[PDB]
Amino acid sequence: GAMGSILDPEVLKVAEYVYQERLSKPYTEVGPEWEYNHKTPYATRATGTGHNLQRFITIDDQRLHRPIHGLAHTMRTLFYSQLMYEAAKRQPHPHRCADGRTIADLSVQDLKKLNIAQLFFVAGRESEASYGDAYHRYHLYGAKQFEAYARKHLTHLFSEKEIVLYSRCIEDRIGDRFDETAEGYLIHLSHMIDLMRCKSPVEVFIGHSRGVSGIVPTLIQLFGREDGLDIMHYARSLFAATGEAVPYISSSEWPHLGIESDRVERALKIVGSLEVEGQEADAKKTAQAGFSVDGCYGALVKIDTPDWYHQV
Amino acid sequence: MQIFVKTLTGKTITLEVEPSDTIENVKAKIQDKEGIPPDQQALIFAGKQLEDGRTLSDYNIQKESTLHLVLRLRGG
Ligand SMILES: *CCS(=O)(=O)OC[C@H]1O[C@H](OCc2cn(*)nn2)[C@H](O)[C@@H]1O
Repeated sequence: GAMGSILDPEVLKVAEYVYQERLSKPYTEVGPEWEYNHKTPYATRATGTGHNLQRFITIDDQRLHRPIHGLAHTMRTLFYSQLMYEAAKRQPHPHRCADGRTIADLSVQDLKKLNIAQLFFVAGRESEASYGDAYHRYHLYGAKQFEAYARKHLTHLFSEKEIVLYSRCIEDRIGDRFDETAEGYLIHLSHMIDLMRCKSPVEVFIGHSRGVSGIVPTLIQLFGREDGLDIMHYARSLFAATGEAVPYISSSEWPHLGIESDRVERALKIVGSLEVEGQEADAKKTAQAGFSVDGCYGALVKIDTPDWYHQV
Repeated sequence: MQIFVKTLTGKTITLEVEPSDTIENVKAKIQDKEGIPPDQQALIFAGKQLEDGRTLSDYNIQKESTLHLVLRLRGG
């Protein structure tokens, strides 16, 4: 494999704007006035946890702000959607979204516009706050930032209809389903994949609830086990390329994580056995990927894809 | 008895003690080995973060269970 440069100059320019304007900036909903405890819900401005988590990390004396939802995270999702676009073309019966459409019904032009929307997806964030109000406020912020940029500078590219749809994709409005639109689905799948870098084996392989399938099981239902595992591996190699910690995987350990043998066996039958070693975060590559679009882009383009990415 | 505590990357520390201990207890134990303050420690089990007060018996932690440990780096 070896993906090479997939983003045209227009997309990179937009990445450059989003980095300058949003992703390079300090989180602002931080400090004592944004602490939270369930037992004193209205003691501060926060109505939930997470405002002061992981605001920045120090590398070679330089603060990298918003390391969990910064440039690298965002750029990674563009690479995921590219891979899954091809993956979808290999499926005889792709997943039908609530709009009646599938990933394979997107054109290359659609993919470009989708990628541009992905750049703003977490751009509205003002902290690592996790709870619903914060999540919804921050996605609305990212949606509005997208719209303000698109209406000034991209009207030769997006129709008004398309500005509305992509805005809604970013907004993630309450009542809208994960698979509301094919565009939305692909955006969310891409975000989902990236969570593997910071979740436990339970969320990734087993499901955080009897209802929810789990990240890798989800990739497998959509894409088959072979392509789904390849996608999984690809994402782990993007973690390592951008200097992020790669979690280990051990399917033999799954029965020892306090989950009902029921669900452990289920995941085993879907995923099969996996033993792969994790890897410590690398500060130098973290800096390379976090402080400029070229740094991040040049690290991602290099990484090998599955061979089917490249096939006709 | 023996349980394992692991970072997401697989760095594993093996612990001795008992169902009787609380999670705050086990976090203090991790402190004494590796020197990590409990306030920075999130222990996971069944993909859900554990609260300091409850015992290992409550989350049914037994022989050779794996708990996961992430370090809350507050923004520093
Ligand atoms: C990969 C998870 S994330 O980056 O989306 O973070 C969201 C999540 O982070 C917090 O948990 C992390 C953790 C576990 N133990 N100590 N910190 C919250 O659960 C939040 O929803």
